Amino acid sequence: PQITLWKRPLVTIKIGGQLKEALLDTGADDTVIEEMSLPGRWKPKMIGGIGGFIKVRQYDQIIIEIAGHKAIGTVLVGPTPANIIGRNLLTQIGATLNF
Amino acid sequence: PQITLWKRPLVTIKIGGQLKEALLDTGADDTVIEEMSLPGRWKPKMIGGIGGFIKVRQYDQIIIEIAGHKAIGTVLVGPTPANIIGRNLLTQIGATLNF
Ligand SMILES: [Cl-]
Ligand SMILES: [Cl-]
Ligand code: NA
Repeated sequence: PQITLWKRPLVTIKIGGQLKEALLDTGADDTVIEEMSLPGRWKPKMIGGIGGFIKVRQYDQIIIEIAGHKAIGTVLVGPTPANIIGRNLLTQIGATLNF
Repeated sequence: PQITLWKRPLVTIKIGGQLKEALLDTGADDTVIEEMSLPGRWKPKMIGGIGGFIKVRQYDQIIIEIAGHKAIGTVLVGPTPANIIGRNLLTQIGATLNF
């Protein structure tokens, strides 16, 4: 698709067999999702946002579908105000910004 | 241009007679710049995201040039960790996300 930005670029994702809404975020290095259960072991990570820093759980090699496009990569889980798809997965699905 | 997302999508902007670097951020509703002077009236605002909220000054009808493209809109000024061009100005330069 070609997604304009008059509204927030929200898409449906599928993770763990469940559908969720998430924001396509070119200003995010990483993908961050609200609390949910993911398999395997996690590693610690500190991330920064407009307000300061939060601690998250880093899960690697997670299967995730983004607007119908398959990806497998790192997902951070923590107290984000919104589910965000960052550049680590935007690159996997071939996303570019154009103007 | 077409901008890939292998690295942060930073561009040069001209605002307030000043050149700055800023991040093209589809996950931001609004444009937020580090402390600087702008002309005109302003009013206070709180904006939020991953580590909570910060207080900014809201200036309306500010002319900006973003990678060579002129636009006008609201610019928020305050202690942001990064200069960000959000959707309110991305739309004006015709920016889309494509995949
Ligand atoms: Cl505006
Ligand atoms: Cl348009
Ligand atoms: Na003004």
